[PDB]
Amino acid sequence: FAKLVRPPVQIYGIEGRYATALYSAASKQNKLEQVEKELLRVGQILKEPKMAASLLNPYVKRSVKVKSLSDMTAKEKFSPLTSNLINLLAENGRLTNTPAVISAFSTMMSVHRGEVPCTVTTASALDETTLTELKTVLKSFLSKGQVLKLEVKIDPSIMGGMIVRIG
Amino acid sequence: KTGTAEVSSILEERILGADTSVDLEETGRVLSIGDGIARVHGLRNVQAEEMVEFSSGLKGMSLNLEPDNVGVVVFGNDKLIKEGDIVKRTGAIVDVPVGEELLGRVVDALGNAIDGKGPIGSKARRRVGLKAPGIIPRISVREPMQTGIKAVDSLVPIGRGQRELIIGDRQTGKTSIAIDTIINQKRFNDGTDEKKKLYCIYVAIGQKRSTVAQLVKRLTDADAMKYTIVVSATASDAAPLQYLAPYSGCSMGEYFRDNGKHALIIYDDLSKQAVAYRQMSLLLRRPPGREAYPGDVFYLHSRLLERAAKMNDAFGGGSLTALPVIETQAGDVSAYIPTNVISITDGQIFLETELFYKGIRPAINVGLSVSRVGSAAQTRAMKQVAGTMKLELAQYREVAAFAQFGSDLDAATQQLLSRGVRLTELLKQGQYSPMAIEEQVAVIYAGVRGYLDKLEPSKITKFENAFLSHVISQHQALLGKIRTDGKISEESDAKLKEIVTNFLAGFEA
Amino acid sequence: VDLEETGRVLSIGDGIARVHGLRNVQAEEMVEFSSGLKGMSLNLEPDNVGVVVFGNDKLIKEGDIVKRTGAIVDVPVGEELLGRVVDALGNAIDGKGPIGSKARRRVGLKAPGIIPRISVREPMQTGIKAVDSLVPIGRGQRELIIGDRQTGKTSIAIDTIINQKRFNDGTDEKKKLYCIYVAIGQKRSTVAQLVKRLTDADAMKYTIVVSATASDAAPLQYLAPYSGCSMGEYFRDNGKHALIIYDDLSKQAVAYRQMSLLLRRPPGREAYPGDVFYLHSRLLERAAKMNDAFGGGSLTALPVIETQAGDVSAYIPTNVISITDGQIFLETELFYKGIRPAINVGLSVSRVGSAAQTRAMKQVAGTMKLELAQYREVALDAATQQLLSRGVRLTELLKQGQYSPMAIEEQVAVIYAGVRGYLDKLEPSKITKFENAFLSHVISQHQALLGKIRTDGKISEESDAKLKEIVTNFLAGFEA
Amino acid sequence: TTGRIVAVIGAVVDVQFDEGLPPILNALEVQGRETRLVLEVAQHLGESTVRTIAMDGTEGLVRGQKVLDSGAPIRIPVGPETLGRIMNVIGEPIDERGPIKTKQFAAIHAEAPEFVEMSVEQEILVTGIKVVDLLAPYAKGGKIGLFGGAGVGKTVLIMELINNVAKAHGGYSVFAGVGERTREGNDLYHEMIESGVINLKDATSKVALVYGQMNEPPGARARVALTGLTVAEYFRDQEGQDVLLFIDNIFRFTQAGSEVSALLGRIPSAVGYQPTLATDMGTMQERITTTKKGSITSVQAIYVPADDLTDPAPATTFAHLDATTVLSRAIAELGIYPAVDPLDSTSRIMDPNIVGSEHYDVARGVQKILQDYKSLQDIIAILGMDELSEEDKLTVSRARKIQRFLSQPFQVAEVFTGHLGKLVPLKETIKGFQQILAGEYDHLPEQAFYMVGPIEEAVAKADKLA
Repeated sequence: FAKLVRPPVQIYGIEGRYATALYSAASKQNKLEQVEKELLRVGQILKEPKMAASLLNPYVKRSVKVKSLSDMTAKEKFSPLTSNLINLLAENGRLTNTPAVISAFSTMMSVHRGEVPCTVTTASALDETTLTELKTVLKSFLSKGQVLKLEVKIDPSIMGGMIVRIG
Repeated sequence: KTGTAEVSSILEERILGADTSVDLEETGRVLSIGDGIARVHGLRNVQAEEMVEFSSGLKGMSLNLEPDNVGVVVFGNDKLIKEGDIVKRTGAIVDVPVGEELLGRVVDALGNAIDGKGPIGSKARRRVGLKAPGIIPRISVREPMQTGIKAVDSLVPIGRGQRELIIGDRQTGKTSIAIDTIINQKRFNDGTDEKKKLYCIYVAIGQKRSTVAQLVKRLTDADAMKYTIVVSATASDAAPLQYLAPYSGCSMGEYFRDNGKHALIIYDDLSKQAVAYRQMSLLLRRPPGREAYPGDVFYLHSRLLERAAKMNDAFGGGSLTALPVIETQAGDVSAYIPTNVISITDGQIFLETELFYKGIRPAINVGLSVSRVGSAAQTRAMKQVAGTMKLELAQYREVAAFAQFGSDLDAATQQLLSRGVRLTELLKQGQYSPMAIEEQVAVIYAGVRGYLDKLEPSKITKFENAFLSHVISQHQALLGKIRTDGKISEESDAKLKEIVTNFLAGFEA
Repeated sequence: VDLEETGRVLSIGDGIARVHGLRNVQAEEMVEFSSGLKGMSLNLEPDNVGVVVFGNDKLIKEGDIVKRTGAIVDVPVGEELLGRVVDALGNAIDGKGPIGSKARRRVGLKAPGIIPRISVREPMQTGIKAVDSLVPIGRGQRELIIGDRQTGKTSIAIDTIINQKRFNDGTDEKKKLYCIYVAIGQKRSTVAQLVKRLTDADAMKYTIVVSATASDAAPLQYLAPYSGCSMGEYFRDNGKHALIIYDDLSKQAVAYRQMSLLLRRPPGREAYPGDVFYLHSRLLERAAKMNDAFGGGSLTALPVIETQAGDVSAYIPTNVISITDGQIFLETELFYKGIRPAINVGLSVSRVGSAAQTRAMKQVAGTMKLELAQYREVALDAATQQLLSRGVRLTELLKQGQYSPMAIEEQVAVIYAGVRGYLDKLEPSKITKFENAFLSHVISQHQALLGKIRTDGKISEESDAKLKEIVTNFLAGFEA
Repeated sequence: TTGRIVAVIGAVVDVQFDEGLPPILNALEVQGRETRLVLEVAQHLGESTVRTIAMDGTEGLVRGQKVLDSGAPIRIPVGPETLGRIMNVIGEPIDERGPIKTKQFAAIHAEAPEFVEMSVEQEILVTGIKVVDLLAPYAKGGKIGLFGGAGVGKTVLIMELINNVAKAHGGYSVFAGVGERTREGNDLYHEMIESGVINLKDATSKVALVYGQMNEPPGARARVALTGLTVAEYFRDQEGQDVLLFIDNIFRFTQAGSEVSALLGRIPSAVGYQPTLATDMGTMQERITTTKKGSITSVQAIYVPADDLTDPAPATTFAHLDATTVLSRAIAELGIYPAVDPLDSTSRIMDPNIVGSEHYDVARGVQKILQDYKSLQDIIAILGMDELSEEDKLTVSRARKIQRFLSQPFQVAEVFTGHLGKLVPLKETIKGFQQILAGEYDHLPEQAFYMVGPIEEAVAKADKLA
């Protein structure tokens, strides 16, 4: 078919199946971020009880719901694909899935471009860098607190077991 | 969801609003193909049961019209297809070309003469989607049809329109039997026996081509092929194709029936089909049930088989006579598919290896061989001697039961055995043994009047040939007559007898 | 709007209502549907409620409002079901209007405690010699009636029930056994005759018939026993002795499995779900012979199992087997022979039957049982030929056909005779004949004695001499 | 409401109904459907989708199609004008004698009488087959389960029974050919018409024919059963008329049900066997009985799937039985017509009371003889035999003789047999066996008992042997 633009982050299926649609869609025309953000915006235009109340509720039993949220709410400026892909997820119920689809996306211009090292000493602050072991020390000026959430406690752990480990 | 359609070429545009494709309703893009089940995306307006055509020239049929896709049974092999592929409807369900320019053909069931003529394709097609006739449309099986196999024609004498199970093991001459009949039909078909203008349909289910090849060669040889379609789904096949074959035939034969003519279908065999189909179901996931078979393997067949019938007048009275075949394994009958078939079939023909070892080809378990139909399937000629004979054999066998303490216990029983044995000699038949009724009754006659019972068993056979050549030679008159009177007429009998006695005298001495 | 106590029928299979909402419903709540049906919010799914529909619909169409009733099920329980044919909801398909039962009690209540419970010591009798004899039986007790079809099976239960007539209609407070016949999947007809029969037989006044006929919706059919159970405890705990005959659990199980499967709550062995032992176990554990706190009362369980070709290896039977305190195994051949009892004795079992029954019977029975063994065993010796003679005599003697229950004393009496070989001095056909005559003879005369024997709870030696003499007189004196 | 075919995956037609839906069971007519293709809503599949069953052929159907709910379940003609009619599931004369213009239509779900509503008592009818009466006597309303092989003469036997009975008994009949062999209906037709059981001179007969042939979609075959069921209740209650209900084959009904269940993407239990196997039956069986207003006596053919009876289906079946005739194939094979099993060709409803106490006793004795005799068979089978003891040998013979005597010729299959059938007066039977019990046929051999009527004729026959 149309060869597909599978630039990871993404999630590979799992509304990576979705995401990757827009990893080829947004991507072509490079509304990648344009739309990446449409979604962000959208999200919370959702997250009020449009969201519970009919949005993820069908009690009407989605059938008319999907034929009224295609048009009462999907009715927006967020629409080059944005509402249309909504209008795709809708029937296809993946509305309940959306945070994750967005997530999947958003991890793209926002974090595709991220960071990740995680040893037992690390637990990266994931800052957005295309290169490595650099920023990774700037971190030491970052270094000034935590329970060693981003990067680790190496105390109870490393070491603490060790005495045990000998006996 | 179904990660299919989450194909981001698929999705990737519904999103966009950049969609519009193959048709996805009258054509589809193969969502996945695997398993000969081409999930073909789209296909909405898609006809049910529709034959589609693949972008491979392979045909498929739209089995499950799922709202998204079609589980499409593939008429080819999917090494010859791939994902995404566009399947365009043919719009139509299966019909198979049907007519008459098939008599003289070995085709694949796709109606392409694999013989090597290529399709001498029928102008017309006739629905495989066609169903069985009604009650009223039918008017009883009465029209005999005799195989030229004395035993058969007598004891499970054969009507027409019928559905009678041929059951027996690994080419226990089974096929041999089928041939002797086929050759036998020749004379009627060489007659212009319009009542017995029996177009033979050989559904070959699963036979590897070489098996077919001798056989067809045989048919060719029997030249019987001339009134014969050989619907051929060989071992090399996709499964549905073997599956399809009967149904195909089914469209075709009912046409003869309904055009007054007489069609004969040999389904050889539904055992393989059933397996295949079941399998097909199973491959389709689509249930199993008992013996792993989907329950509607019955429906499948039942429905298939109701389509063979002996018709009323509207249909020219004709027939589509079914001689279905199931090849037994150890007479396995609670063998679900056998169970079924039995209840459907209007008698069944048991074949037995022992008899076969005995040389008795044909190898029949007579006791079980039954024509539930029975009397309707005969001719008086036969009725007059066969009635007694069958019966006499019944006893003989009963007493073959009771033959081992001395059978010289009462005369009768010794006799029954002697007599029986004589008849036994008669009922074994060579390979390639079509026969004429008058001989058959003649030969029977001899025995049932015990003349052969006054003869050594070895010579019975010997007589039989001789007797045949004798009557053929002289009493051609008479043979003409038994045929003429259509029965053994008392006169013909007297001449016959007289012949017998003399002949017998000549034969024995 | 409650989609948290009420739901809209999301989908309804045809008996499993997937109901959108209901949440706030508590687990295993009876709900009531907008088809007027009842349901149980059995499966609290994280989304919807699998509500087993306690009803028959085509009333339901989706969206139907499913309402809480807000209650975990109880059933009316009482003591007024005696003389009543009921359905499990507590409605009374007897068409005697509605029942007198009125207290309600969770069928969901469980197994008595050990101390609350008090071991069997309490006899249990059927008027069927073979049973009472050869099963030594107490009340509280589970004993499986196992056999295929009323083949007298059902008869069996009846003769017992009928037998209780003399006791319940006797002032045998202790032998005032409330009979609970949970009729599970039985044709209405069967029941009809039955009902009639029992009624004619009137054990029925002291009897509940819980009737879940063949048609009846499966959870109901399923439910009925539990219902019955609650009701029988009602007596039990209330000093009294109820007898529940669970008739039959095979059908219950089936229904139940089916139910499970429809809930797509898995099968198990033989396609039957895993808890199914447990099913009964919990049920039957709720049956008991109590201590004194419960007035010593009992709920005697005669569960019934219908085998399919006597196949018991069968997971569910095995299950049940492993629970029961024995079984009454029935064998066809003897039935078929006309021998009623038809039993396979070997297969009928009481692991330790004797610890809750009666000296009278015991005194003759132990030894007898043994003789029969010997008699039976041997697949001429004067001995053995004798055993055979005896045995055959005794066969007649234990032969009481269908429609034959009795006061015990009558039974012990005749048994005594047989154990004295008195009967061996008779042609076997005439044992039966004799027995009839004899019986009316002692009934006539030695009703005195029988009254006494019944009185002593045992057979007195003294009575024996009188009896011997009686018997002999009758014997001799009607030996022809 | 109108729905759209959203899926036809096979004949499970999922229709999403769009002007709402009615409840389940409501029969839908598919719009655009050539003939009236009724889909019966089977499930509310939810989401205003129903899983429905097509009972017609679905070939060539454009999916996405529009179905218009017929707004109720299927209703079919009722009233006497149906006797001498072959109706298909959907009424529709497959007698094809033109319409059956009836005044009543009925939705095929008929119901069961509450306890109080049904005559709670039985009868004793009889049949004139030695074997039958003796071992399984008759009654009315009673559903008899008949096992064995059609056209062994299982099927024939049914007919023969009909043959005497419908005629003789007034109280109407239903014949349900469920997955009927069309052909068998045809022949039979010419015969019935002929026979004047079916009268066509009068649309009625005494008997209505329902054929729901094999070639129909299972849904249809499955459902043709309710249809017939509905009718008999009509005849009973409404018409008084005490139906004899021939079911051939309830197993074939069942099969259609199971097959369906599967497709219904349900869990059809062990062996594939439908979850609901029982409920289908219960609900059905209870729609049969002697109500106060009559009796629908069932003659229920059950052909045995894979020929096993330990098979749950027959297990179920048993629950509703009133008499069962289990033909023995062994016996049938032994060249015995009737093909009986003498161990569950039964009636619980044989009692000394129900039949003669004698009848019964004689029977018990007989039942015994056979029962014991079988026991010997195994032994004999291994070991030759002769030293068991002679009395037994006598019983053995007697049993065999009895066997042979139970073999009772049949006229309808005289055509085959050459044996003139015999329907036997009760006494001759009772006597028959009693005589045998008296063991009088000393000298007389086994085969002297084969295929006779009254016992004398067997005695006679020994003589004929001589």
